[PDB]
Amino acid sequence: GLMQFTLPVRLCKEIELFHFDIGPFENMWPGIFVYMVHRSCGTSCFELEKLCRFIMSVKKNYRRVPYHNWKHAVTVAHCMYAILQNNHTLFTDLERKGLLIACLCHDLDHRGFSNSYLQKFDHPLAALYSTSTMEQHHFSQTVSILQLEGHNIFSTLSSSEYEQVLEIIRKAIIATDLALYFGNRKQLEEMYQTGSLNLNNQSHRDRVIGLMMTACDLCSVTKLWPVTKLTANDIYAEFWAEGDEMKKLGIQPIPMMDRDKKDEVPQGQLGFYNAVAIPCYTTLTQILPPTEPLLKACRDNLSQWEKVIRGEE
Ligand SMILES: Cn1cc(-c2ccccc2)nc1COc1ncc(C2CC2)nc1C(=O)N[C@H]1CCOC1
Ligand SMILES: [Mg+2]
Ligand SMILES: [Zn+2]
Repeated sequence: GLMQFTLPVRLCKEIELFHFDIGPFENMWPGIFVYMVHRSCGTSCFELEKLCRFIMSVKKNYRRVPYHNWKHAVTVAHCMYAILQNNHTLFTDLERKGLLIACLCHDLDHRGFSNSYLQKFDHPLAALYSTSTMEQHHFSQTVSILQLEGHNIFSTLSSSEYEQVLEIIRKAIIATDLALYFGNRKQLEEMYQTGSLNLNNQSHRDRVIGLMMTACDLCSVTKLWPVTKLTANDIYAEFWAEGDEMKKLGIQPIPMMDRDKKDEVPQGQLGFYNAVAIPCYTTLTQILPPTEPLLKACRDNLSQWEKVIRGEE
């Protein structure tokens, strides 16, 4: 109870910033996550014995794939931490409990393939879940791990609070389906501009949390350039593996996933920043002003990809 997690000074300071990199020492990521829960939620939110056991079962159920791995889980949870800390009073005790856990669990048992590849492969998961295939699986895996003996980190919640938190976590994890992002941002855009957005309306909160989840999930584009650039390699390593698999099914993959079209990556980053990232962080800043640093950092990396195209790097 009187046991706080502390970090080294540089991590203590840098962890509060949106652009924080959790570093290459895997064995520190659990301590980093617990540190964030304790400062975001309270030392009382979770029974430390159960939290630690939940974290290590979650870690175990992430795979050794190049991008959608344990490091991504913790990076995405750190971005959510940054948002919750910079927007203290806007979120319930239950939302702070659910969203950090949601973020850690959001890509559980990811195989490094898109929903599209599961469907064209005719993977069993694509029959069980017709849309947001991987995302419903990630939630299913979260509920599985929550029901392991000793793993129920929400045991102190009432029946109805327990259901509220598993419902926050489910919508939060479904929202990481980037196909659901576009519509969700347009609705939030229209709602903000007409002045109809209302954070006491539960369906409005849901949309806002969904946008945060997109924001944290894409947060690789909000890092300092050398981090963003090096993460790009891991991202394309999955994309190109999937393209390879598409070719094995007899299907020309989209260029994004075709390793024969590496040359076009810088232009592909531009599209993604303009079509997805910038709109995402723009709308998020409108709703949550203190998240502006994510927009600024995103715009900085757009400018850096523009420099790559111009042959200046
Ligand atoms: C869009 N596009 C298109 C070409 C592209 C490249 C070469 C030739 C042609 C096109 N390259 C890109 C770049 O795509 C990304 N770049 C960076 C990141 C960061 C946030 C994680 N995510 C994505 C991305 O698409 N993330 C989506 C899809 C899977 O999970 C969610
Ligand atoms: Mg995902
Ligand atoms: Zn993700």
